[PDB]
Amino acid sequence: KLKKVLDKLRLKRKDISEAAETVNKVVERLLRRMQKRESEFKGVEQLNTGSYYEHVKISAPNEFDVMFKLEVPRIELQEYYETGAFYLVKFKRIPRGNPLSHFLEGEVLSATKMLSKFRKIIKEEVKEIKDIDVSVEKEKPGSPAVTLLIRNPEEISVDIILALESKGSWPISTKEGLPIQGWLGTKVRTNLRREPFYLVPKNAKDGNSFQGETWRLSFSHTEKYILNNHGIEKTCCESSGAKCCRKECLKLMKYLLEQLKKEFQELDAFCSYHVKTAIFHMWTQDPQDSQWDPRNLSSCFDKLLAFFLECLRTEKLDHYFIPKFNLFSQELIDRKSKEFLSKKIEYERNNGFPIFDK
Amino acid sequence: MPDKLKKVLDKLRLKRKDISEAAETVNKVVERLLRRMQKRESEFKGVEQLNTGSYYEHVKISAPNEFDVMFKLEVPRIELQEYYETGAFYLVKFKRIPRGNPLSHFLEGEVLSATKMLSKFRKIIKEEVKEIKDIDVSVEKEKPGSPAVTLLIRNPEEISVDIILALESKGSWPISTKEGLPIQGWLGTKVRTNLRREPFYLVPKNAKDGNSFQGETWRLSFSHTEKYILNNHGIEKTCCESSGAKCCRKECLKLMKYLLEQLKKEFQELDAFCSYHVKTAIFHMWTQDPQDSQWDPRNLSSCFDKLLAFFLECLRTEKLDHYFIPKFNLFSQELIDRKSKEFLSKKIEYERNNGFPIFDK
DNA sequence: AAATTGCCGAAGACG
DNA sequence: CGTCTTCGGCAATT
DNA sequence: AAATTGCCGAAGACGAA
DNA sequence: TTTCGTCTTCGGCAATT
Ligand SMILES: [Zn+2]
Ligand SMILES: [Zn+2]
Repeated sequence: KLKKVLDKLRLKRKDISEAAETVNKVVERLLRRMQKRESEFKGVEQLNTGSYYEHVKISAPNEFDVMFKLEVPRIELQEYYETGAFYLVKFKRIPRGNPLSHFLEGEVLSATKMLSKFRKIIKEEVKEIKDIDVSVEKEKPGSPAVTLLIRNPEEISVDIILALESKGSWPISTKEGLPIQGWLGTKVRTNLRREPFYLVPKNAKDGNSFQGETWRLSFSHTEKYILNNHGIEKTCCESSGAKCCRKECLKLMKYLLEQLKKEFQELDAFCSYHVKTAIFHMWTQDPQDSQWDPRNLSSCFDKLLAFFLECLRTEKLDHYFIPKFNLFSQELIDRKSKEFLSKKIEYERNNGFPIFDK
Repeated sequence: MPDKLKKVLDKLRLKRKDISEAAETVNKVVERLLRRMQKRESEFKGVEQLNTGSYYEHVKISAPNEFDVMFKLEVPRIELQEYYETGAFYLVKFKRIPRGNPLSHFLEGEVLSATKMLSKFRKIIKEEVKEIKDIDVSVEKEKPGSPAVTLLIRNPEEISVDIILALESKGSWPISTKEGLPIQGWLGTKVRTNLRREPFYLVPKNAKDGNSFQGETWRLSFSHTEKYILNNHGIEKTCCESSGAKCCRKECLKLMKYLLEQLKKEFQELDAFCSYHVKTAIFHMWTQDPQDSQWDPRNLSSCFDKLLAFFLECLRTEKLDHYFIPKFNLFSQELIDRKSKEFLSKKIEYERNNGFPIFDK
């Protein structure tokens, strides 16, 4: 039953091959143009992130996320006051010249000014691409990305994400996040927290104070690693180990939310990251690979469903990396909307998931 | 018995006071030697340090009185030539220009002389040790088969420090290792692949039995990989971590090392055997029995017994494959006479059959 | 660049 | 069995 | 130095017993 | 049936030229 849904969601190699060929061509051209053109972004490097690169993209390979990350030495973060997720970026005392000086709006780094120049560079190179049908999508509120729309002829979206990279210890709001000690272990946690951290523009258009200078933490790199290294046993899903159903449960939950969001505008405020965050908590709660045996896919999916519903009921879904940041706060999603989603999930759960049959 | 093995482990356990005092002195001497070699105008200026062996693996028993340290020198653009299909032994040649590389005076042909390099390495170390006035330390006379310059420190307690000369190469490992490191069902394929992307090391064979190419033969060293495995030894990521379960893998290795050490002290016919034979055997046993549950501390006696049984079968069949170089038989007739292996079998059998009287000190 | 700095896991020491 | 402590390893940073 | 090279893990494609 | 084994391609990483 769920097995057939998973077969339907599984990507086809031909599609993957055709999509990746084009995406890689465009992205490499844009990355290299950025690295060579005289600008503040000369030093960008690429990190592929998101569902496709985590092997959990469903149905079609038509969405690609790519970070163009820029190391920014000697920064000092100022927490956007209550929120452990949002920050203003200031600079420690400079030796002989900050090359991001043109982007300073006060003492603070302007995400809006940096993004405008970044966007300008991408657009000017995209105009020169004559061998692929690609355009830059008009800027969207709340997005840290320059989005490309490719017609291959099939529609493919590529989010080029501007990120600042900082190699120091992670912000203190993350100190009690990443609770993987009983699952992936303390060596893994310590190693993950020695990798850099990333800030991307919040880019909200709400007109709130500091809107052009507010940055958001991103842990897409850590999430990617975890998805590829997700078992308590080192051999989980490897060629000399046992397959688990962890990723399959995530695919199913994303599909459920995707189908619901398709026909209910009441669910605009919900997104796949809510589901991803929920399953990370579930992987922490149930760390043993044997709790994710393929033979128990049905019960595993139901357990995840129950957990998500309880998050909705209690209006609490802690960010996995920033515990004090509630993705289900009233301020973020109205109490009315969570109740709506609960009802819908409860329906599908109690009626054999009809929405899975399109 | 369970009681005796527990008491033996208690006795073998190092004391923190002893550790602190030994490390303090060792660290001072090694740092001084490393900096001297890096600061001076010598062929060895780029050396970097890697601590290895039992102490740094947390399996040194009884006293913190033996320290191994590699001074590793990167050698870009070399070509290896396997010496007599041994798989463990190599001649080293240089690819090309600029021919203003160091080590040019170490060539005995197009072939890098281990003996010439080791002599200069030893000469530099000896000169600096002569200037050490705050610690009682001397350089031990060269020993056959050693890749190390050995220091003897009196702290006042005797401490030996092996300073090992190693060449570092960052390319893929020699082909003789291709089917070695059989950890795929235990530590896994990502771990194996990542470990085989670390550099490989060559150290002087430094034999003195007069064979051809004696001064130019190098042998592969996997001490860095072994150290990693010892600190990362569980099928579960949480093995022996603060939020995981303690296993008895290292404790079994301690017991077997102690057994061999005690037998070696009273029987000189066991001269051919060494702790590496024990280490190699247990790496195989960890591959054979990969589950952390197969190394539960409550089953210490049975775990030690299975390792003994496995070692005895290696002895009987005269075959103990190098864990990293499968075709290299540590228990071959050429390396260890048949009579010596039969003698050790009888002794281990006797100890096992009698509940380890030799452990009664 | 050398070498100080910060962190935290491993395992001995201590209620 | 828990919690404290010190040594070691790694790399960001000055 | 920027970018080719080489490896091999993850997982899709597919025939077999 | 479900699922090995085999073959395959795409991507991550870094040593190298
Ligand atoms: Zn798995
Ligand atoms: Zn363990």
